Amino acid sequence: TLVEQILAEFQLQEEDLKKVMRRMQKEMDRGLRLETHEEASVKMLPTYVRSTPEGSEVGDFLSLDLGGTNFRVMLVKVGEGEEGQWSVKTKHQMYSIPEDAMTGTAEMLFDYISECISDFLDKHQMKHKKLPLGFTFSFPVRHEDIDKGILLNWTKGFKASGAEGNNVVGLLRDAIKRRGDFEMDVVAMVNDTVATMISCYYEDHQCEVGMIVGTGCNACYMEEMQNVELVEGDEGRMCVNTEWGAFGDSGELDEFLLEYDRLVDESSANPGQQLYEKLIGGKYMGELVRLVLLRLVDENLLFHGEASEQLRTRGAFETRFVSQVESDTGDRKQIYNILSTLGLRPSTTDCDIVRRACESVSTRAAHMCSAGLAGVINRMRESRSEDVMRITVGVDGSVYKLHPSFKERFHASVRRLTPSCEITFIESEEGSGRGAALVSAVACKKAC
Ligand SMILES: Cc1csc(NC(=O)c2nc(Sc3nncn3C)ccc2Sc2ccc(F)cc2)n1
Ligand SMILES: OC[C@H]1O[C@H](O)[C@H](O)[C@@H](O)[C@@H]1O
Ligand code: NA
Repeated sequence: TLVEQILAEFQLQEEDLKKVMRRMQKEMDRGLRLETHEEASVKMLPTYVRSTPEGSEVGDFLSLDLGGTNFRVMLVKVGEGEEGQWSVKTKHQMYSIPEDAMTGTAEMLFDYISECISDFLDKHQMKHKKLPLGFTFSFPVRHEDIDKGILLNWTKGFKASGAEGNNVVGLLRDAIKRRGDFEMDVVAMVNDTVATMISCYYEDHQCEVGMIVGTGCNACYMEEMQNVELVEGDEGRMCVNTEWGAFGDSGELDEFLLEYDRLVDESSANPGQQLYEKLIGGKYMGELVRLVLLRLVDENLLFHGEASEQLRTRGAFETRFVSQVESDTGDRKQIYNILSTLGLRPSTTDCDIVRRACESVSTRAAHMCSAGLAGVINRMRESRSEDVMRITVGVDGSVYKLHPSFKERFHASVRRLTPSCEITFIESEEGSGRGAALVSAVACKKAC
């Protein structure tokens, strides 16, 4: 109970979720209107991907995915299916980004990318060949069009200098021609939320929302063009990138924030930014548990009040440990091994307490996230006039997919928040690469 009292600070009651949900909805309305879009914590970024596309090129596309710790390059075949296009990933390669490539400059970093792009084409006897390129770029962009937008700021710990405020598709077309080697048509830059959503479209036309819960956390959804005030027009729909990670940056979550959150935030690459994402994202989840653990050792409640050197270092409680702790079957061997690897020697009760600390943090992430998506879905409910709104959500990300109970918890809570909606969840297969291509495919019918 001294332990359980510390942990019970993580609880959220239903009315707390409803409050977060309504505030999210308010913020979303603000980012859409011209008079408030600029100060809005929830950016609601038009993406220029639009409804009833009809008219796709077929064949082969190059997909890049940048936003993970590791950059990826892959080849995707789009072709012709019934009432839409099929797609399949055929070749792939993943590339690490070195400490020096990151902390450098954007043009530096975008060379490293073009390098990897050459590297990849060499290995597949394709360097001669010229294909449309799908770019999945998982960071907030203000788009002018489907193939043009400026990065607003880096998130999830990225930090290349001289990239913020510049045209990303610009930065890439540049560096692909400090190469001469190869030439791609850069037909479409998308967010990873948008890509996952599109990657599920062929199998389910009701998929109108894309969610990521991985390193970072965010969603996009199909919005009515009359509500998209930042894009001229009233006919049809356009996907909006909510960028809901930055919910709380105007102080909307201040009553919920705990000490561990103010610490994670204060020592992050982006102090004061991405507050909501910091409650949920796998970049921050293990760190939260760490701090909760260090709190517990300080009150002398855990490890006899003695912490290891690993435990006292940032980043050392990896999010994947949280998830592995919660897969422990009851014998404590997974917990013991993780803690032992961290230079600790837990007792039976130290183990049980580490488990509970993990559950506390990841259950609050599930619930917080559930209110976000209930916000998006109930907002869209207003513009639908069926008895039950049947909607499909495409989802990706290792927190959602692999944490043993995250998705169950998430599902039940979202359902509780969204009466008269019947929500179907699809886990995306090669969301990023196959969705970037599918959209490239469609934007080709115009820019080719
Ligand atoms: C201006 C512009 C450039 S690309 C673009 N739109 C797309 O590429 C696109 N958009 C949607 S919007 C939507 N409507 N209801 C729900 N969803 C999500 C849906 C699909 C696609 S591609 C596709 C098409 C068919 C298929 F089987 C698989 C992928 N507009
Ligand atoms: O990768 C998931 C998300 O992480 C961060 O929130 C980014 O700002 C966003 O653009 C992306 O969708
Ligand atoms: Na509009």
